[PDB]
Amino acid sequence: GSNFGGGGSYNDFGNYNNQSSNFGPMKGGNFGGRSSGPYGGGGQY
Amino acid sequence: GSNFGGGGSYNDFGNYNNQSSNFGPMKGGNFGGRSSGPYGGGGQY
Amino acid sequence: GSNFGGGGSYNDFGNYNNQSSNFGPMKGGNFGGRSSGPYGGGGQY
Amino acid sequence: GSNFGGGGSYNDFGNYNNQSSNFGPMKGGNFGGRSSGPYGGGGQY
Amino acid sequence: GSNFGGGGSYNDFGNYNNQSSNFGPMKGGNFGGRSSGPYGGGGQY
Amino acid sequence: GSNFGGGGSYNDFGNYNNQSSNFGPMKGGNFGGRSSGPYGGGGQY
Repeated sequence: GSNFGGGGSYNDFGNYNNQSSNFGPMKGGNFGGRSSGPYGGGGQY
Repeated sequence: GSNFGGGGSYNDFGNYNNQSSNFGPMKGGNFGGRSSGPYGGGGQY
Repeated sequence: GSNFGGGGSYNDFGNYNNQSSNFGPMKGGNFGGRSSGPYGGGGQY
Repeated sequence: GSNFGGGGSYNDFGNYNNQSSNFGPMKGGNFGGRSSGPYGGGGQY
Repeated sequence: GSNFGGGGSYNDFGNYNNQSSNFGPMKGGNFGGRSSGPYGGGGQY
Repeated sequence: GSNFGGGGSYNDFGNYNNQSSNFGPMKGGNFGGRSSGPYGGGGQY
C-alpha cells in the first residue's frame, strides 16, 4: 500500500542526453547539463 | 493497492535526446540539456 | 505501507548526460554539469 | 586542403536513438545500444 | 593540409543513445551499451 | 600537416549512453557498459 510520490508531489525525473561526436578540428561548443538558472549553461558570454 | 503519483501529482518524466555527429571542422553549436531558466542553455550571449 | 516522497515533496531525480567525442584539434568547449546558478557553467566569460 | 576521411575510408558515424517512456508496471524490455555481435544485445536468452 | 582519418581508415564514431523512463514497478530490462561480442549484452541468460 | 589517425587506422570513438529513470519498486535490470566479450554484460546468468 505504498505511496510513491502521491498527493501534491512534484515528481520530475527524466532522462536528458546530449551527444556530439566529431572528426576534425573542433572549435565550437557542445552544451549539456541541466542549467536551471538565468543565463545558465557555460558558454562564451 | 499502491498509488504511483496519483491525486494532484505533477508527474513529468520524459526522455529528451539530442545528438549531433559530424565529420569535419566543427565551429557551430549543439545544444541540449534541460535549461529550465530564462535565456537558459549555454550559448554565445 | 511506506511513503516514498509523498505529500508535498519536490522529488527531482533525473539522469542528465553530456558526451562529446572528437578526433583532432579541440579548442572549443563541452559544457555539462548541473549549474544551478546565474551565469552558471564554466565558460569563457 | 584537408582530407576528412577521403580515399578508401569507411566513415560510419550516425546517430542512433532509442527511447521508451512508460507509466505503470514495466516488465518487458527496451533494447538499445549498438550490439555488433552474433545474438548481440542483452535480452532473456 | 591535415589528414583526418583518410586513406583506408575505418572511422566509426556514432552516437548511440538508450533511454527508458518509467513510473511504477519495474521488473523488466533496459538494454544499452555497445556489446560487441557473441551473445553480448547483459541479460538473463 | 598533421595525420589524425590516417592510413589504416581503426578509429572507433563513439558516444554510447544508457539511462533508466524509475519511480517505484525496481527489481529488473538496466544494462550498459561496453561489454566486448562473449556473454558480456553483467546479468543474472
